[PDB]
Amino acid sequence: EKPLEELYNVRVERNVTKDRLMELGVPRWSMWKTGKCKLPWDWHVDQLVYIEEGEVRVVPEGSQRFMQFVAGDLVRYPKWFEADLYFNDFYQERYSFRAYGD
Amino acid sequence: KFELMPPPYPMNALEPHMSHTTFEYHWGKHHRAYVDNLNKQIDGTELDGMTLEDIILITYNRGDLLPPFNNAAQAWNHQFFWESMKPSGGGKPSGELLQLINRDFGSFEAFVKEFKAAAATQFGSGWAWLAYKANRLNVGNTSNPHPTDEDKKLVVVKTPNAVNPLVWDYSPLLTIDVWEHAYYLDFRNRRPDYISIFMEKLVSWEAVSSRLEVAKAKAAEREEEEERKKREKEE
Amino acid sequence: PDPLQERDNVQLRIVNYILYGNGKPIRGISDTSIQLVRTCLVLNWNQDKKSSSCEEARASFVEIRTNGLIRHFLRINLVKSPISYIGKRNDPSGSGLLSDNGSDCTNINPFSSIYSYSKAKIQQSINQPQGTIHTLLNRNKECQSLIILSAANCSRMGPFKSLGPLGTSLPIENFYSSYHLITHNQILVTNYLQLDNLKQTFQVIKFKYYLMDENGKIFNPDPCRNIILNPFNLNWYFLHHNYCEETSKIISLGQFICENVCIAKNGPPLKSGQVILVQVDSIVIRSAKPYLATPGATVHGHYGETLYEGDTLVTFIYEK
Amino acid sequence: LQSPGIYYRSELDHNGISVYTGTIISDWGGRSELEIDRKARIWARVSRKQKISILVLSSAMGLNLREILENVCYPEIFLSFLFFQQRCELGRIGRRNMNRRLNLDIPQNNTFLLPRDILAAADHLIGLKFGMGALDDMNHLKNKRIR
Amino acid sequence: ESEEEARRKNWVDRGWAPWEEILSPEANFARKSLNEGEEVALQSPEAIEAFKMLSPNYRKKKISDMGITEDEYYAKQFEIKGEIPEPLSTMWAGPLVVRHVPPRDWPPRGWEVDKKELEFIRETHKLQSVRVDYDKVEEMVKMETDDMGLDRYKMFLKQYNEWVAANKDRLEKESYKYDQDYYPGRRKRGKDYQDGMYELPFYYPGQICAGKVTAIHLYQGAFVDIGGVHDGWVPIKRNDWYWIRHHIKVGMHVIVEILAKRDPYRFRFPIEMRFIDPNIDHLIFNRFDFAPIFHRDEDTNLDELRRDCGRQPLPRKDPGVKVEEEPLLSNHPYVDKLWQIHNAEQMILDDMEANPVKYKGKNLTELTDDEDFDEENRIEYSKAYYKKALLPKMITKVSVKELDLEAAFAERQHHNKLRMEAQERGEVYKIPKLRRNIEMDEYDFIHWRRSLEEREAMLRDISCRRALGLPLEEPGRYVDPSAFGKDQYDPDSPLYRYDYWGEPKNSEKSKQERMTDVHNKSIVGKGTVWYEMAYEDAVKERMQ
Amino acid sequence: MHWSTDVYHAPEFTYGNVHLLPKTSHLWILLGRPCRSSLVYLSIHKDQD
Amino acid sequence: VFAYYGLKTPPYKLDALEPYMSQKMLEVHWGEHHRSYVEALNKQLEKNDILYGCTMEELIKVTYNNGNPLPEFSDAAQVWNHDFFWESMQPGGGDMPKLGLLQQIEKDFGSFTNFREKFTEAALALFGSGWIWLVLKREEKRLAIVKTSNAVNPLVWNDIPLIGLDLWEHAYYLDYKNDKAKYVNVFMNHLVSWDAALGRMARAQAFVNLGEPKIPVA
Repeated sequence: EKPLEELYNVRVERNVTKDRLMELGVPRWSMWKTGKCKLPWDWHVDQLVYIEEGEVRVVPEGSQRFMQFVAGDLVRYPKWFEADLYFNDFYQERYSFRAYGD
Repeated sequence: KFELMPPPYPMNALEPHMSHTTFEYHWGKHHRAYVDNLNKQIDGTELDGMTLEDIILITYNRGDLLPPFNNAAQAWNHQFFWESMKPSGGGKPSGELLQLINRDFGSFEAFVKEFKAAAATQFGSGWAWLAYKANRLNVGNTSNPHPTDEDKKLVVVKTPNAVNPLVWDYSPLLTIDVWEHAYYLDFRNRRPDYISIFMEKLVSWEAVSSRLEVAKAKAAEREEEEERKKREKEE
Repeated sequence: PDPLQERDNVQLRIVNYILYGNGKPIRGISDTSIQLVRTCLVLNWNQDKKSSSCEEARASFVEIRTNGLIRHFLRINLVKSPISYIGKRNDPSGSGLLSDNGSDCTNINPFSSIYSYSKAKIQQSINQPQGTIHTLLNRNKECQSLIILSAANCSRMGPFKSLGPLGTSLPIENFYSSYHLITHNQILVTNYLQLDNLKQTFQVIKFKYYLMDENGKIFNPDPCRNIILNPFNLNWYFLHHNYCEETSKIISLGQFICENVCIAKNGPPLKSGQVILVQVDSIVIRSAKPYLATPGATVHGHYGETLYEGDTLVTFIYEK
Repeated sequence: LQSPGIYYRSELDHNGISVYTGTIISDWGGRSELEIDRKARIWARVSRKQKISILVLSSAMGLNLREILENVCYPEIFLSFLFFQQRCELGRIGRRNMNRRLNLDIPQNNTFLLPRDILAAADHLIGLKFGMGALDDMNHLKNKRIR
Repeated sequence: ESEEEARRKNWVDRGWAPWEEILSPEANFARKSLNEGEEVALQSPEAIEAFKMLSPNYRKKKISDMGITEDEYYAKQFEIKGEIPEPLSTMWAGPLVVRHVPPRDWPPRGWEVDKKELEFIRETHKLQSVRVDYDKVEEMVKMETDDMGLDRYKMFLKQYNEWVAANKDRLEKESYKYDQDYYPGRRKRGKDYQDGMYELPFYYPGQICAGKVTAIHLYQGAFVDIGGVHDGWVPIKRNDWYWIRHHIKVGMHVIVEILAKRDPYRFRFPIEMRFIDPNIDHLIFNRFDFAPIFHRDEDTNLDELRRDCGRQPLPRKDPGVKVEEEPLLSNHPYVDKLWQIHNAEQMILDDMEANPVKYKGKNLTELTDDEDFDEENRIEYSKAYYKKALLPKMITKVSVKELDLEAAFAERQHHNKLRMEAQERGEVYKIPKLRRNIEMDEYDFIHWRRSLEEREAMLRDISCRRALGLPLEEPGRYVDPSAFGKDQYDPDSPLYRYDYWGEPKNSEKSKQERMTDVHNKSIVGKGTVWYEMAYEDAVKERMQ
Repeated sequence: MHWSTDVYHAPEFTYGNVHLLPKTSHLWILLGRPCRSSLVYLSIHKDQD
Repeated sequence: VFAYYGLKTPPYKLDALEPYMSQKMLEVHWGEHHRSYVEALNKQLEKNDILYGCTMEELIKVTYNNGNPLPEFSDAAQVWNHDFFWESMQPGGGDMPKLGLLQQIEKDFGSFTNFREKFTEAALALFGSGWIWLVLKREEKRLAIVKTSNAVNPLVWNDIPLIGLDLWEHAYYLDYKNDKAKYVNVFMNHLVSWDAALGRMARAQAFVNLGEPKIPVA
């Protein structure tokens, strides 16, 4: 019922504004890229991700259900979060690892 | 027996904006309590006789903060903070810095508005920082393949209570005291108003340039030591 | 050789040893020349100083197939003695009995979910017991155990034959008063407060209800009297405080009833047990079976012990 | 023939309270005896001599006195109290029987008189003295094997 | 232990309570008689009466003497022995002042109503900060009516009325599907559903309400009717009921206060409450830690479930390592496809390049490995080949479309020309890297930065948390290894393993012996090792 | 197991499960299915679920 | 738009506790910091409906997220804490706990002085801005002295707070800019309400029962 995101606390902003992104140094973030691959990652600190081209399906460990991300979104994955990240096509990604505080 | 430094600037009658009374409380009272306590604790200490930087590093003690870290960090923090202030000198620092700023923040103004945000980030006692990226990776695949320039970065961090980037080895340049004792008197909880003033009316931009120079020098020394290590490995 | 490589457990080493023993020359064949020095490569897992480690390594052929052309690179992989990943990041990518099988949710691709749908379709196991979990309070200090209760165990013995939210309390100007607890406790009042108003009738007061409007004025139709406002209607009605209750309980909760006893001359509760649910026209009983022990015997068990079938309950001593 | 395993017998005692005993049949045929008297004895009866210490055998295994205490229930009673070639091999049949009688779950490939077992045996031996136990019937066919 | 102490332990710990036993005319005889002895004249007075009552006539005659109807005898059998507690008297503290505040979470998730109205509704939430004084209340009381405007509440009331209309039906259908049989606390339906029964958005915590007890359960608690589709639960359990029964009975009229509202699907008893009118707090010693839930048919992930309920994390064994210091990870997922692809492209290109017949009739831009090939179909494991040994042989299909053949062919030419000049040189051509090889490092490169960025941050967090007095690892994910106990141990510390005394341990299991057998074949002479080297060291020696 | 009355509350000897009886009593065995639980289970299997 | 909103005046007059505390210190604390705290929350709340509808207790607890506070944690925690602080102080001070709390204090922590000593000492230690509290622990059924850095209240770990003090600098600076010991000593000796605590114990007794069951003899 509740979307999976709320349960797992991955807060997202959809279709982020250019002005908003003007703030927060969205530009100059480190970049990542992939084609078709699956990654198992456990985040030990929070990540702020501005995906752009990349599309990712996150299946929380054990789930038979997934969270799908497309276009321009900014997702803050939680500390201690463990999930599997699966992508079938081109990926772009900007990443800042925000520790406590910002 | 660490230095109870008399304040570097005239201090008392130095600035109209900062009260002499406020100064008396900040330096006269806090330092004195810190230093005697630091001294008291360091009585019979093998640690005694080390540098302040050494004692701070030592008692932070990595994962577990040990008993003496708090006192020392603050003593050092207070005087380092002191260095940043100027008798009415501020604005548009230029030199290596201006070149560095546009490289990162993109404008001196941009850095200023970015630094201004720190007022919000502390949420309590602490110190905001401007720092250098001479950072030692301590484990595993520590070395950087394709090692290249721009590795250097001018970084701004937020530290709660007793924290100095030395603990994580980022070279500190400038500091502000967000701990209420420092600004409460002149403005009662108006941290936004106090901040910009510090940013413009009283910060020795040149002291920060000197510090930047010192940091560049230290980084160079470190790379030289690395080259020495490489030579030893070759031989 | 690659610029970026990551530390790995496997330790490849090469051992070159002399062919023959020193001081003894073997005969040399005219056709084939002797090999003075030889070399070999060995694969040994890295071993911790504290615990010796023996390599567990197997090689299986793998092929890259393109237009029926085979790349004969058989990878050799080392299976770690530790069963599982410390962390998902460090995890082996594949952890399944069969790579081909798509039954596992992890095995099903995120991109194509057909295998996952098939797994979802399969029904849950019927092995489980379908009931309320009853936890043993007795075993709480020790390892706890569970009893699962169901219909087989509990049965409905007897077929047999104005109200709502009054409001929310308003915060208090005189905090020091003990008025904040809405009602007092007859036994525990003494510790909080000396009983000055105990002498007064209806304690401090009987029910006294006053409704406050959004504006701030208190409107009660009769201040001394108790009247209430029902929310939906918005009219005013009394609460039947007296309640008109005249109920006598023939069977009370927790009583144990033996067989062949009659509550009335109808419907004998033919089941021993403890009443566990009393409702208006029914009672539910959990089954029990009685056992008699004469003085001089032994009961093997503590009060809330779980006895499985076949376990001795009592021992009697008889004189032949 | 009798199967390898641990068997508990209660020998009625000539004086006062009855003695209890355990025994370990093996493929070799060596039998291992442990006994508890009215005063807790936990004494091996393998030696013709009356007293041999089961605890000493546990110490021979390198177990700490402290380690033993943590492992055994009924610690106080044992506190108050303060080969390999033949007997120590138990066949697969021998191991399974041991695991069933004294609940243990050492895996089947293991086929040895590992020390934990000896401790468990002592623990059961005292439980009988307090009433919590079963004395075995050796004529039952669960205890016999066919060649 | 004295009996007095033991009786305590059994009550507090193991649940003992001396409940009543209703027995047959014959069982009573049994309990009283056996005390005396065997085959002996019964002397105790109680026994003699028990003998006489095994006869039906004596019982009826005796009851008539007691002057009660037949029904009365039956009732006295079910009576409560022991001390009978005094009745409990209600003491009210001070007056009650209340306002009908609209439920805070009015919107049921998913119903949209006009915003301005909502804003109006939520104004009231602000008004509760005011403080009024009880003593002067009497004076302000206007017995008069018609001057009260609960406009905000009234607006909410209209709003709700619409809501009920829309989903009454949906709500009954949903219950039937997910709840088979009614138990107290679940939606009333059918003959049960009289209209006017309040629904769930109406109730919010903190409300004071009026009700009647409809049920008592020994292992769960009292159930009260508050005028709504769902009943309310006051939690009382087990031994406590021994005394509480004398004070809470079915059909009593009680006053209660809501302390929680929860979802019907996950939580068994939706509304939790406490008794206000009869204060029974002295008596409730045993309590529920977490509220009861339904483990429904659909859920497969325990972890997802823990989150919806509120329960602590499932435990895992604690890991010895501190990840404050651990090696960085420098490998890339997409790399797998590439090493598989760079070779794949080259292998197809090489086949055409090496053979003139293959080259003829072949177009670099477009080629097909097979007309019907499917990569998914190709994946397989085959043990048939026994050339070196019989073992699985995987097959991976490279989509012809995927391969960048034309680019490879162009690259190969430059490479073969280089090879041809090398042939003129007479020195075998060696190529250190190909662009594809360079790419491998490039895709790989981003990862080094990933670890770094994180690790650095982590360092920053460790310290931030360590000074802020916050939690380092999940509260509850990791538990002491020792606490889980009695697991079989490979080590000899729990003695699970066997150390050796007077022991051959002839069961090497060919752990080294089988390996030695293979060694002997390779190296029949037991030669001293003239040279030993690591592969990496050897590569370094070749480079330098 | 349940005994309302007539069984000595105190275990007979220091370390065992034997309780003796002063006068004649009935011991009741109440019926339910006994299942066994891991520490893992105990966290998500709670009372009255 | 706002719930858990509103500024609730302190129960006492703003300048009522004059000898011990200046009107100034009180006026500023309620007037500026507290008011700011409330307003902030309200706006933060407007955005998400789901968190609008939560018990205060629940809101503080939901937001903590087992150690990763969500963005809204601070405002709520601080408003609740400040409101609590106001119930703790009174138009007077307490020589000692009366009635039941005395029996408890004696049992769990020595004698009243013995307790004070632990209390004063613990108080000295906190480094930075934090609050100190006296609480009841549900599971172990004993009173305890607990110290939390920054915002965190003792509600987050399911304990029931009886009294609480603000060790944040703004609270004690105006009068004694650097006399820490003074604010502490005065409060305990002269500016705390024992009565309020006893009253709070009373509601607590519904949730945790301290006492012994009547065990029937049979």
